[PDB]
Amino acid sequence: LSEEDKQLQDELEMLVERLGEKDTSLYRPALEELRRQIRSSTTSMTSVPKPLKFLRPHYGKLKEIYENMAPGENKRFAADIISVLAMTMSGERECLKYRLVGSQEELASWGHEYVRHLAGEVAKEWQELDDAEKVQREPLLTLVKEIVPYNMAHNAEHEACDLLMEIEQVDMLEKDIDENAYAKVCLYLTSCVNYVPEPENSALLRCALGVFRKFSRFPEALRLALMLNDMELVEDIFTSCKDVVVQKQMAFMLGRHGVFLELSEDVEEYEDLTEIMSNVQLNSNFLALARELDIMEPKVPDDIYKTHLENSARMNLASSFVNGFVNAAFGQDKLLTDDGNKWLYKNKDHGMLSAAASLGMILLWDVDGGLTQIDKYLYSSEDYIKSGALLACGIVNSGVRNECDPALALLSDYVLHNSNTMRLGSIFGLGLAYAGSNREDVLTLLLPVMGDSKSSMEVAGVTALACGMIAVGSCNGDVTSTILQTIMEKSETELKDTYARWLPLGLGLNHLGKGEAIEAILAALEVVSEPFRSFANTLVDVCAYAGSGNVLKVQQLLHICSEHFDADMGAHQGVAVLGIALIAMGEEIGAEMALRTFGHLLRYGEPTLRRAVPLALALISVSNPRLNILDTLSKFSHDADPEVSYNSIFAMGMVGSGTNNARLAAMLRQLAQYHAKDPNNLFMVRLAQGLTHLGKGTLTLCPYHSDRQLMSQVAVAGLLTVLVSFLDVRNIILGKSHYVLYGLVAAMQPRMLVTFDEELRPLPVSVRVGQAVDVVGQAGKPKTITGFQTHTTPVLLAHGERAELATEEFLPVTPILEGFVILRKNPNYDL
Amino acid sequence: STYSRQIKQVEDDIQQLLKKINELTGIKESDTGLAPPALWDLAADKQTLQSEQPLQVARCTKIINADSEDPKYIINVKQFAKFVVDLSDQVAPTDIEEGMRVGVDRNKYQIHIPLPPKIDPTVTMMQVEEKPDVTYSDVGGCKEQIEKLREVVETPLLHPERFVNLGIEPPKGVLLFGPPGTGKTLCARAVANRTDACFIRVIGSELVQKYVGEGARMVRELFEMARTKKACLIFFDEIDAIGGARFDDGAGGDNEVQRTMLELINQLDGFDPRGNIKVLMATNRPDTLDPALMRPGRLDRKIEFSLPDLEGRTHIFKIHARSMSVERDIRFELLARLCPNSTGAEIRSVCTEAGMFAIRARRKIATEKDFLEAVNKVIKSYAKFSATPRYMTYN
Ligand SMILES: Nc1ncnc2c1ncn2[C@@H]1O[C@H](COP(=O)(O)OP(=O)(O)OP(=O)(O)O)[C@@H](O)[C@H]1O
Ligand SMILES: [Mg+2]
Repeated sequence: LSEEDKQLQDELEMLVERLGEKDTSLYRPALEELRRQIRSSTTSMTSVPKPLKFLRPHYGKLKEIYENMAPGENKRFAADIISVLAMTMSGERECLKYRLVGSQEELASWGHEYVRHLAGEVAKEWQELDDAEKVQREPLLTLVKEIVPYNMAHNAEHEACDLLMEIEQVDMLEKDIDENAYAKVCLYLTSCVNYVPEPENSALLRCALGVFRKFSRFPEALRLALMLNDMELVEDIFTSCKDVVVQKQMAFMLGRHGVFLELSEDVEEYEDLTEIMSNVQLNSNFLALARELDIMEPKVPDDIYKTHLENSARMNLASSFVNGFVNAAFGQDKLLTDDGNKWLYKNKDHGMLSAAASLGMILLWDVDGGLTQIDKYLYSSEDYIKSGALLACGIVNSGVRNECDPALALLSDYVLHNSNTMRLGSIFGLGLAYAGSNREDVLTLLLPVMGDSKSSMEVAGVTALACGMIAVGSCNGDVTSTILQTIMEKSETELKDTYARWLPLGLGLNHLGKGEAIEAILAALEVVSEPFRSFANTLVDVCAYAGSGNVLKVQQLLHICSEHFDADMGAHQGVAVLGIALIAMGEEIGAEMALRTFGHLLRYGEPTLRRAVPLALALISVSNPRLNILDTLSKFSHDADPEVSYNSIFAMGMVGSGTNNARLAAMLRQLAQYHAKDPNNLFMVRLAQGLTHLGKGTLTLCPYHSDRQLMSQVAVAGLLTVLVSFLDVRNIILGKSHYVLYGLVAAMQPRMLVTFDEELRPLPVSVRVGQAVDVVGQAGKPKTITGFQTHTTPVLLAHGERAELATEEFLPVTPILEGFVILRKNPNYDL
Repeated sequence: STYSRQIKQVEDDIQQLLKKINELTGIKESDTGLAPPALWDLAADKQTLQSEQPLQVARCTKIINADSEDPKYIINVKQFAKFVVDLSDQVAPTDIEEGMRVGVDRNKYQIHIPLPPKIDPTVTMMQVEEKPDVTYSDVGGCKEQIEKLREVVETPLLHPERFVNLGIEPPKGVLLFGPPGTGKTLCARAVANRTDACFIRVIGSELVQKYVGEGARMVRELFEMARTKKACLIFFDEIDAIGGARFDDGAGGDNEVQRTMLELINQLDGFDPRGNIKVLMATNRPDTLDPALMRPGRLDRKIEFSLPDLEGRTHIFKIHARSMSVERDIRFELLARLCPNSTGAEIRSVCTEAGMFAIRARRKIATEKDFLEAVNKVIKSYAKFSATPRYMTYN
């Protein structure tokens, strides 16, 4: 027993004796010392007064002192000691109570560990307090107006967000946000938006939006606005800024997301602002990029196939995709521009449909020049070539929104053309040409096509697909009425056709990411017959929660996969598997947690359930050639089930889409040898080889940009169109309808880092490119990249690779160094 | 600390859930080489154990009366016995040739399947399966060296059409020689990274074997397995281990290793055509190589990796200081001038030590003084151990 410890043990009696005297003259010196006695051990975080822990039973002698008389100074310091004794035990409605009723001095005077327990209490009791207890939060609010300023002072900022998120009072944070912690507070709660549910989903973003708006951080304010798909807030964010240099950067970000803004002519620099966001200069910027990467040389599919190292209508049609994919959006090809007639006519039947349309894909984003080349095939007498050239115009204008509209003009005259093939090349052309536009002009011109008597189910599906791309995530009322109308007007036998599966996607596309706005729509799907209703109900519900990660919805999806049927009744099971990927593609934690569940569907599953899980892997990790999925797919390329073999190989290509992975190409080359005598499997192998060398490695199909935080409506539409068509790979992809593989044209974007001057001209500087590192939590300045290297700016960024400027010569307009970035001279630099 | 109690509660549940998941799925053993149950096709395995009989590996020795309708095959079943057997009815008579390994059943020993030629497991491991992370952009000052290297070892395989039309037979051999640290293996690592054909890395010391004639055997099986590919690349790093010149010192000095070199010479240019193999040898002691090995048709191109010139040294400095946190005005041309005759290996170390001094001073940016001290420590202080002066006489 230490004498100093015994000295405090004496205060358990003699100081209480001083507080036991009737006169108040001895009350204050003992209590004031007792109040300071706590601070004596509070100066050390580990040191606590153990004799004080023996004073807990002594509160009975002090019970009347802090309760039975005036609260001036007798109860003031008497209760606070009990509060100090209250973090030692459970502290249910006690630690706060002596704090609430006792002294109302500065909170931090009692210790950082005390308030941390005190802060943990105020949230715990907040949930317990009901509506009738609103009179009980008067001192409760005062603490949080002082707890939050205390937390930011000692770099314990992340605890501050934890306080007012629990009490659902995130609003008051912005008033006390300082310049030294605005990024740290935003970076933390924005990372919580991937898991917290509605209504705290939007609300947490709104508070982060307010902080950025308050601190004039416009580029990162606009990023938050798009994530909330607030059409109104986008205009307010855009026009609030006065720095015109700052504003053109948004149009680059806004154009990359595919959302159009109709600015007023009164806005200064109106022209270039529209030009930048309309991606009209994307072709020149893309072409100038690859000129710096000296890959302008066209590539033959043989250079991709590498058959010289290897120890038909399908072959010619397969190589048409491999041709176009490799030099997509490049404008030059050694195989189609140079006497294309022999190659194009070397294909047969619907092979010429895709072969002709492949010419529009090598002119992707080349709206002006690309239209100059398809016209030669636009006058072809053969039914397929013109219609293939029709869809080629839509591919050419896909992803580019120019002011005056060519694509509608060249294809409007053919949406009611008597031959279905001529029609077929029209709607899919318009769908790609105006994906993510919500333009009523094209929609109203396209809407009666689905209701036509001459329109077959093949034409009926593409109209829903196309109209879905134009009105993706818009919840357009007009398209919902007609898509529902068509769905129930079709027969029981008519819905048996797998092309009928596309009508729900058009309805599902319209509500992409909208959430709970489907209960009215889902009620309408009740009236339609089975098993199409179960498929339609599952699909549209999935597209509703795309990129949301709502586990409750995924809980329903796994239950649909749980009950197996001894095909026809289990067609909907494939969509549920694709649903898990489409829902969990939001955050990394959910996506990787979904990979293991995909393996179990890949183990306990039935054929129709197991045929779609390769597609889920492609959607969940497109353009992300991670080894875990590739090895999972590699084992299952040579599977007994033909569709699983077909789907897995295609998934490998889409997983490595545009990555130009040397390891993946070696696997695909080996798969070509294994599947040489299987034309169907080899067609999938050939299809994958074209995708992995997409755009000569300068393009990506990943729907996410802005540090994998922004969801692109058009890209998911392009992907969903392809993978939902792959649920019947025998009849659609391998059949006569392989033009649906041109849906991913809507998902083609360049993995770009081009830094521009304030006058939009190229500005090559040294940058650091490496794998991104989470910067949540740890204070100070933690590095956000690991295993990084230094390149000049016009470099292709792989999935998950962040970029930081190596030097400080230029201050980026936006922290996110992706796509086109405007650089400004740093005034402190070269002081 | 407020969530500490709840975090451990959910962390333990996850661990309990993880263990419970492993109870149903099954993640165990892994010491008898058992695969995870997701890949277990038990129904098929039972069928394979009955439908697919095991086959014993045998070598055909002679075919008796091949012209007639009763062709009889003499097989050598390793250490078991020799049998005169007939061919199975599910394989063609023309598919079995004398001297080729075959698979025979255990009952009547009839040949059931032809088999690939036997290759030493060590020789099989010599082919590169994961390419290096080095490109030609990481080699500086070797512009002429690389173009000569590429147009023999890369261009013919990439674009063979440009040589057949003109009736051109491109060289099938390149010798890289120079002092240590000059980039001989660095260029070969760039070749393997870029190549699309099979790449086989063979270190000369790997060809030295305990027994007589074993080293020449591995050279035979090496070229046998290289010929099983449409186009192949063999890299002979440090060929001076086995490529030494022949001599007679009375005793049998280096007689065994000379035979390995004689076998390598025979496969490169002998009675038989070599094939589509394009060999590539690197040595820092080319003066020790046999004249027969250093002859065109075996080593057609002799690419010298001399120490870089001022432009080359400045280029290597740029390559190695690319990812560094260097200052503004690092006079890399001046640093290249401070090490007149220095290999690229020294330049890389100068870059490493230059940033190593900055780490020493708790500084995040390497200054020009740090490089000046690094040059003194590497080029000057470590000039006692420099391999350059002794090895330029050899090259
Ligand atoms: N031309 C060069 N450009 C850039 N770095 C170089 C160059 N030459 C050498 N280096 C660097 O120096 C190192 C020396 O290793 P390297 O394999 O090139 O040596 P070497 O010439 O094969 O030597 P040795 O004869 O001892 O086998 C390389 O790993 C590389 O990092
Ligand atoms: Mg070496």
